[PDB]
Amino acid sequence: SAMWFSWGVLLNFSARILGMVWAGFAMIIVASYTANLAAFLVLDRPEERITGINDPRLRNPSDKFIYATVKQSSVDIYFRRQVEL
Amino acid sequence: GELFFRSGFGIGMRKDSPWKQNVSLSILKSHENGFMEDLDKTWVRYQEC
Amino acid sequence: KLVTIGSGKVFATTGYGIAMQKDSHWKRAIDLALLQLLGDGETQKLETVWLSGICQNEKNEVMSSKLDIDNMAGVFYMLLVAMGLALLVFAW
Amino acid sequence: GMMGELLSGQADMIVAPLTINNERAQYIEFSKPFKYQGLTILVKKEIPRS
Ligand SMILES: *[C@@H]1O[C@H](CO)[C@@H](O[C@@H]2O[C@H](CO)[C@@H](O)[C@H](O)[C@H]2NC(C)=O)[C@H](O)[C@H]1NC(C)=O
Repeated sequence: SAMWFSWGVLLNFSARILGMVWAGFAMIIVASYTANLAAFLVLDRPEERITGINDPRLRNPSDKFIYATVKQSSVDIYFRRQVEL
Repeated sequence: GELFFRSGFGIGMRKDSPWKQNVSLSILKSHENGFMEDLDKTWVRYQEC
Repeated sequence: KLVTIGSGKVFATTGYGIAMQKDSHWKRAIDLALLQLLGDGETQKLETVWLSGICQNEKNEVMSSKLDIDNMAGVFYMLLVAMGLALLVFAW
Repeated sequence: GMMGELLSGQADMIVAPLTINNERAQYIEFSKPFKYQGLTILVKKEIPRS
């Protein structure tokens, strides 16, 4: 009867009015969930690693960031000679 | 919202003068309590929008 | 996951100083040199080198804790309105 | 200006938003700063408006 219509209202006397206002509620909640998820999958983006050599993570070593170069190379000399590195 | 060359407003006087130390101490005391905050509320933080 | 209340905007707003013995003759030269360093931007370089945390202040918009008070309030509003309409139909 | 008036003896104290810097400190002595603030840029909201 009208029970299935309820389930289907989302897609398809005063009982029809109540069904209409309930369908409006259904549409508004679906739009709300859509906007929520759209903001969800946009805002989450971990850039973390900064392209810079001036990144604070590189300047301050920590357990979660491990970085190194080839031993006994030009990079080793370059990092050795500068006292601020 | 940017800022550069952060500096301060102080009170100028001549070379070594009797009022220097007490002026500095009074300013520090006013900073310690809320007097400078009261002045900021009265003159700077009163906005119309 | 740590943030400060605003940014130190209603508080004592003092500064770090170099303590010296009273009547020391180093005070004039030290204050002049500190003012020169502050004006030249070397102090800003030091702040960049040392007082710099993860990226910037990391506003990061909404990291977590989704807020949807408008949606639930509207939900309850519609349910109450519907039940009131049903009660009005009962009245007739 | 105010620096010249103070140094010439016309005044005994400058009670004004006078910025502390090394150029002025070589000739006069400032108190501890009663305000902390930097330089900034003033503009308008859009060409006419949003
Ligand atoms: C600066 O403030 C100090 C506060 O200690 C003043 O020193 C006192 O001055 C009164 C003047 O009547 C004397 O009776 C006290 O014996 C002083 N005490 C000390 C510890 O010095 C000082 O006079 C003030 N200077 C100026 C120029 O106002």
